[PDB]
Amino acid sequence: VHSHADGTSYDEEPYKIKDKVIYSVGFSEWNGEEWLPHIADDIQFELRQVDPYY
Amino acid sequence: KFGIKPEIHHIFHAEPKRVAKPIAVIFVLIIFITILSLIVTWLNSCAAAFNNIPTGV
Ligand SMILES: *[C@@H]1O[C@H](CO)[C@@H](O[C@@H]2O[C@H](CO)[C@@H](O[C@@H]3O[C@H](CO[C@@H]4O[C@H](CO)[C@@H](O)[C@H](O)[C@@H]4O)[C@@H](O)[C@H](O)[C@@H]3O[C@@H]3O[C@H](CO)[C@@H](O)[C@H](O)[C@@H]3O[C@@H]3O[C@H](CO)[C@@H](O)[C@H](O)[C@@H]3O[C@@H]3O[C@H](CO)[C@@H](O)[C@H](O)[C@@H]3O)[C@H](O)[C@H]2NC(C)=O)[C@H](O)[C@H]1NC(C)=O
Repeated sequence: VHSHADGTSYDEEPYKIKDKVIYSVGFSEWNGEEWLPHIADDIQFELRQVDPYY
Repeated sequence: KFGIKPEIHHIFHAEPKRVAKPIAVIFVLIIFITILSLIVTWLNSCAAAFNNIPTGV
């Protein structure tokens, strides 16, 4: 998901030229029997148009 | 081709420069002098001589 810094979602207030957003994701790993949490030190986020910006 | 890649950031632009407020108070004071000079100069001479007052119906 991604949203404003506050509770309001993107749909209710579409983004201006500059302000504060956040971004979150979640992972899971299967060892044969159950799904367990997967812990990895590095993952990365990219905000690109045609050329990475962030 | 499959290692880690270095994190980067963005570089904004500087805002336009505002002027310090202890000058603008002086100039709005000067304007407030000049307008009262205008009203005093109208009431001094023969210009604002209220003599055709339209009383009646
Ligand atoms: C009309 O349509 C045109 C075509 O669709 C639009 O043109 C495009 O514009 C964009 C930007 O306006 C151009 O991107 C440029 O590319 C230049 C060129 O570099 C060279 O590129 C060739 C390929 O063309 C490549 O083979 C060479 O090796 C060489 O790199 C580049 O110098 C610019 O900096 C930018 O490139 C990147 O920009 C993005 C973010 O903008 C980053 O992902 C990337 O790292 C890179 O550099 C950044 O520079 C930023 C400021 O310049 C800075 O904020 C970033 O931090 C970043 O890295 C910096 O690097 C400097 C010095 O290296 C350091 O001091 C600093 O600390 C930091 O490390 C694009 O190429 C162009 N396309 C074409 C086809 O020409 C046009 O915009 C549009 N007109 C409009 C919209 O009016």
